[PDB]
Amino acid sequence: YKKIKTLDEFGRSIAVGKRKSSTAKVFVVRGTGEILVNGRQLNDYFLKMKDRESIMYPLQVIESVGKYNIFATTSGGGPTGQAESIMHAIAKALVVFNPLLKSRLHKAGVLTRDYRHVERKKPGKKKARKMPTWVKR
Amino acid sequence: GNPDILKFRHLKTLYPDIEFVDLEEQYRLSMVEAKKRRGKGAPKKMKK
Amino acid sequence: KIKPTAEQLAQWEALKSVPIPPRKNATLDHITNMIMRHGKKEKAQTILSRALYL
Amino acid sequence: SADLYMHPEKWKGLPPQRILELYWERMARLGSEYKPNKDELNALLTTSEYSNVPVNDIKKLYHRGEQGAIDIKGGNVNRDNSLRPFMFDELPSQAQELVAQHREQRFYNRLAAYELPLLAQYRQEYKRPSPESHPVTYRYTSYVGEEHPNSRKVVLSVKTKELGLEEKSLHKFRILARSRYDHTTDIFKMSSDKFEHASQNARYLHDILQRLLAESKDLTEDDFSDVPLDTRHTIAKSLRKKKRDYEFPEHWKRPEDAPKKKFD
Amino acid sequence: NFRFPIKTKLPPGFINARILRDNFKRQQFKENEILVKSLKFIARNMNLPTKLRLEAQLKLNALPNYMRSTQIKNRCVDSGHARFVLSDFRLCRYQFRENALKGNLPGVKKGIW
Amino acid sequence: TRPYPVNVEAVYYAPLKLPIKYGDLVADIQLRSYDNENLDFYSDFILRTGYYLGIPLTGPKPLPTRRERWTVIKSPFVHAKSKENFERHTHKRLIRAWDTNPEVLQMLIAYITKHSMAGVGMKCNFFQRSEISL
Amino acid sequence: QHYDESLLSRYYPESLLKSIKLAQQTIPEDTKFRVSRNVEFAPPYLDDFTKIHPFWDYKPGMPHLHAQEENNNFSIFRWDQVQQPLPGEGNILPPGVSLPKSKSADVAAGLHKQTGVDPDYITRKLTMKPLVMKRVSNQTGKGKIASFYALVVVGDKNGMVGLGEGKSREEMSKAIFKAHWDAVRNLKEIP
Amino acid sequence: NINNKLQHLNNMNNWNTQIYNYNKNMEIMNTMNDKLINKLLYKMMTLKLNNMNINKIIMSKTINQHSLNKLNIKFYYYNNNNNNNYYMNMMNKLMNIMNNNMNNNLCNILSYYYKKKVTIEPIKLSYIYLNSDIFSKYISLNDMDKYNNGILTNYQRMLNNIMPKLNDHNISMNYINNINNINNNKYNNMINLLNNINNIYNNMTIDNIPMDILMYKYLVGWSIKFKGRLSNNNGRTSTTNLLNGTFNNKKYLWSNINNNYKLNYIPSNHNLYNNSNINKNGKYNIKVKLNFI
RNA sequence: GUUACAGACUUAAGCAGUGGAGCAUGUUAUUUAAUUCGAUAAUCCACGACUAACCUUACCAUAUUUUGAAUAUUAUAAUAAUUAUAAUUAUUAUAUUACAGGCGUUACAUUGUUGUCUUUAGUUCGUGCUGCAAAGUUUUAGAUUAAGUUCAUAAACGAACAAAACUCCAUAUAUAUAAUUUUAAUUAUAUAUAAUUUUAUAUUAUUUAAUAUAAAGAAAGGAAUUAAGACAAAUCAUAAUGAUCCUUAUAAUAUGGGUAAUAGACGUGCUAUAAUAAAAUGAUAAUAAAAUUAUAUAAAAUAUAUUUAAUUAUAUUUAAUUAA
Repeated sequence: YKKIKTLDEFGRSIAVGKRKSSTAKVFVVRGTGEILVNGRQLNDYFLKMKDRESIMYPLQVIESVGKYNIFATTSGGGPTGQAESIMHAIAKALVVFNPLLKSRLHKAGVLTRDYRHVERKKPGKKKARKMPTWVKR
Repeated sequence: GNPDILKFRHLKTLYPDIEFVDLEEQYRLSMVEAKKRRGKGAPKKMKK
Repeated sequence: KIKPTAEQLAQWEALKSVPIPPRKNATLDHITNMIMRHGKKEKAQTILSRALYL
Repeated sequence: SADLYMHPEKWKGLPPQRILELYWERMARLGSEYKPNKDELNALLTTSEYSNVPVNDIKKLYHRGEQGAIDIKGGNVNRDNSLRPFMFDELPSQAQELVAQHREQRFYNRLAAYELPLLAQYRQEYKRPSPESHPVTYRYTSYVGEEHPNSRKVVLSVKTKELGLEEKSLHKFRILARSRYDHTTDIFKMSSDKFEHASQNARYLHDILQRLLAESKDLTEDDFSDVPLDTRHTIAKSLRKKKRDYEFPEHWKRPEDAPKKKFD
Repeated sequence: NFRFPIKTKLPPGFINARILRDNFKRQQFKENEILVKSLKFIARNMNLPTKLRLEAQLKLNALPNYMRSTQIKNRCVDSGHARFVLSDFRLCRYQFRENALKGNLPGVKKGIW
Repeated sequence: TRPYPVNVEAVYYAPLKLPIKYGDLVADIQLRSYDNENLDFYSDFILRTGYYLGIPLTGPKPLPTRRERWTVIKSPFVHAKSKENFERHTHKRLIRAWDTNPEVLQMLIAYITKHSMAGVGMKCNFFQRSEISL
Repeated sequence: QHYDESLLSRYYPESLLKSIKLAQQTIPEDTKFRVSRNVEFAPPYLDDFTKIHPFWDYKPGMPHLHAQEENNNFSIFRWDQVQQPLPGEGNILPPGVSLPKSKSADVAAGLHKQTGVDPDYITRKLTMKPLVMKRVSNQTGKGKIASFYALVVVGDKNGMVGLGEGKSREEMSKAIFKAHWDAVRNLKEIP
Repeated sequence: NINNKLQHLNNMNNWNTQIYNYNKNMEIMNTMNDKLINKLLYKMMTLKLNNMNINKIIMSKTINQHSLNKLNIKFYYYNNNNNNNYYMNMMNKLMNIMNNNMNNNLCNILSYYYKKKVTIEPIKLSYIYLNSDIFSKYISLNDMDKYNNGILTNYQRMLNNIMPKLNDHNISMNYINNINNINNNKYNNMINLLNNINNIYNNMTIDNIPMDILMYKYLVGWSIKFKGRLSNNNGRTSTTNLLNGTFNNKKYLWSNINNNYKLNYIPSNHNLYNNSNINKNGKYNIKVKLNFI
């Protein structure tokens, strides 16, 4: 032989989605579906429509775009990576929400952190795996 | 050029009883002796 | 041992159906990215989009 | 005694254990100022019985010593034994370092059980000067075991209002302080790094602040009220600063949505 | 008399003829640096008359080579090498690797990160 | 059975801290080493030293580490197509001293020194207050 | 649990008691360990360090960092024997090991522990006389590898002979040792 | 569940010179003095007793331990009955020139080099095989001729014949079992209270724990190589390795403890050094590596 | 110009390029007083060099030095001195000798460390056994892995350096710390756990593996480590050392010169040849990580180039910071 996540005093779920290098902290709350990225309007922050679409996707896999107010706060990285981190956080704060439907949430992959990052400069190649010219004759 | 070391040897004005041996110096001396023996030492310096 | 509300269940059932929605369009993407060059994806997507607009 | 070795005569009437190492004290503390004595040798003769070494052999070690030991050996050499087969009980040098760390930890635990509580006592009730009545805070630089030149730097940070200048004088001080005064924080901060000892640098800042106070509290030459306060430095500084002035909307704050307290 | 114009102690540790030359310049410039600064301020302050200034610019040109730091090159204190000389350890592309890998340099090993 | 007279168990227990009545700082202790071990350890003895010294100390706030790096060739001659990177992380720990008195804080610094560790460096900026002219 | 001085005087050292008075004076009634996590500052064991243990604690009168004595009033005269011998009994004997022509002595011992042949016979009543000591070699791809074939006849000049061969790539004598082995192993009575 | 501070080595130990100085440029100067100091100390390992013998005191590389409070430069020393007692000999006198000799001694003059408290602390050893560096040293100095040509069979054998082929697997298993038993005992005592330190882990004291927890101690496998001009008849090289035992700790293979790397390039248990000495044939380098579990 | 496998940027794709131009380079050929020296297939050619005005520097011209950079000896005289100008020791000062020195030659005399086959999976050791022996077996009939990985069978039984694993960065969570003014709590670390993923069904096969499906989780990478041997590969210019060659010159110094010279040739880059692309401009300053700063960074402004202003480049004065 031989912790449970809950809403805050103001009844909202906050999650820190992480990608590239961003720590997109996101306050998701039950009020009618409006967005505020980093203290300004969504179309003003993310100019590329794809980033916006990506952000929406966690709310789009559920039928809850329009249901949840979202207050995102990003830092670090570039715009697409920031948008992706925001999207992720929505999936991490959705952890507190739809408990059973969270199975689908982790499925679509919205709760899978993207290790996809920047490789280091190999101490010999021009960049990482970009070998400089090799001669012969 | 921070000046403040005890160049190996240094050791013979303070600690007197102890008969120390500088190994590298001894080796050099032995080599010199060998050179002298086999005719391959070194011509004298013109004392000009 | 906490439970899923009907509100929640409704959807689990409700959503259960509708497939997970498409995050991308294939033809478009292959093509939008077969135009892209130096990680110049936005300039690339603009192109297809506008052409398709006309 | 500690200096008893210097008196080999006083080594008389000492237990074999005693003179024993005191002989050594002499040999350990007079590398070349060692002076031979009959009483010193007589002490060795008394320690001869115990240790079972002939009075002659010990006297020979007192004189010939190493040569005398070789004479007792009869020229006998130490058959090379250095390379001894694994026999356990040996303390590996790495393991010895681990023991040293353990002993160091014991010493630290000893300090925690003695130098911390026993050496210290009830904390002294601080005076605690009120900042409104006692501003003009001073910052001093010091490095332990380091001669870092920054140690000579002295920093004086005091809010212009804390000094107590009045409107006209308050504005003039800020105009005189210029970059040193940060309007966003309303604090006037300056540093001294021009003299060897920091003490001189501290006096320098005191004089500079006193000078500024005197000039600011006297608009006979110029009130400087017409002069607009320069904040360009703080504007650039604020650009460097990265803060979040946006908070979750209060209308978006919904307590009814938040779950109520759940009793256990 | 002394090989160098002015008598100098010998650099502790590894000694090299090139190191001796550099060390000689270091010792001389260290003391002359104050004079170097004084006279250069002289020559460069327009607020002065041309002659006083010129007299000075000239003396400088006359000042011996050892009275310069541009002439002092960073040289490995252990191997007497003036190429690829990191100044954090005052060593060189090899003695560093060697000392760092051997552990002679405390807190200096390999960037496995 | 023989218990653990406070001081005894105190070592086993976590360092006891104190209150900051007026939130008035006096000095800081940015211990720095290339090794985490002695740092956190020495730090505990400091945090402890203070409790008995009655000097409300804060936590060894872990300030960021410094990743100094240097790449060199790994050969004696030519053969540069292959190279190695070296690094020297400098760890840092902060033990701000809060409400206290102008003298006592000398001991913490003085005593903490007479029993220093190996590889740990201490810097103590003292923040004093007075009038607005002497 | 601050105890009473009398009982404290009955269980701990003496002139180290004032410290315990100052110990109970400051420390409070906190029972929450609230440790800083992996402090690793406190020792793995416990029993109060009131007593200095050799080896485990630093030598009482020895120059070491944290000597806390003075560079003068030390007490380490004579430096021949290890300053701190191991504690407890003394041996680190890995539990399972026993405190530990000569070429022939081993050749025999091994076979004694193995075949059962008596050691004495092999070391005193046999003579190994090498017959062929050549240097064969193999054409490994990793470079022509050499070796040392050796036929060393050992026998008691009474009525027992054995021809043993051998082979090594390191030393010829190493192969001869092996060959003594293969022969003492292959002794055969000669009518 | 945690590597006892005693078990894992300190990263400080990995660095030969242990010192940290906010005045970085200054610290460079500090270390510089250390190595040169090491050389001077080294040269002072020679001995004389009247054209009789030179008892080379073998010394480990200065483990300089600099820490504000004071300096604690330390090195392990090694050398070769009813006589050494009533008269101290060279080695003991060397201890004297270090710290025991009031002011005329070394540590004293040494202070004028580091502006702090210089305390030398040598450590004696009884097995030239205990310290990898020392091992190479003795082999590179005393032996010499005994191998200048071939490796005297018995000399080689004696070299291969030191530790009793300590079974690392068995040693690892016993050590691992001991750690589990100690943890289980503490766990049970804690549970007895979980349902004062006295009961917090009684039966665990300076006896069943302080030494059973020590890991590196048994020279499981040792390899010594004579590389360089060590052939009187062959000008060419003559690298001769003496691989013995194994070079892996099985404790890490199946236990919470995980192998750490000194200077993040060589495992802590693996210690190795080569003492380059010039033979009459030509300079050589004897690399000696010890697994030491 | 061999049957069959497998591996990787090896090839086929695909994208960006080199060869074509100008320039910057390193080199060959050549010149010169010298263009120091070394590498020259793959592993030389932005390579030793992480920076050549002088210095570095090694080279050439011109002058100049001879116990010189030491160590050890032989003597004379100035300097601190434990006492009290009464003994004395060292510093040396002048010299003498063996020498001190050499980037002089030999990497085909060596050390040390690298390169390539090489993330390749191989190479050995003790005992045992077969063959007279070289050798074979271990190091596997058969499957399987990325891997001499792993199972079974097996004259082999174990073991070793490797493989793998631990390791470092990085990722998920959790604890502790930060009085949230060093503020980045979306962080920084110290620690702990975590996965070399697992569970279940259905086809196949043969006692239980693969392919699909779902379901649980965050689950995903990079680095370091490149074995033995061989190429007598590279280094005697990182250092060090043998042997051999010079000591009034192949040793040391100052000034100037050279390494930057150019018919041609090569390699590597840079900048290029314009619209599925280039340039002004964007002050509620769209958005970063890593890194530096007591052999210092150098902010605001202030003056000019210039008329506004901004930008850009210099000059004046140094605020603050010696670093969350």
